[PDB]
Amino acid sequence: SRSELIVHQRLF
Repeated sequence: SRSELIVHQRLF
């Protein structure tokens, strides 16, 4: 869940 945000937040 919201794993797409943490993904972008971790990358960016």
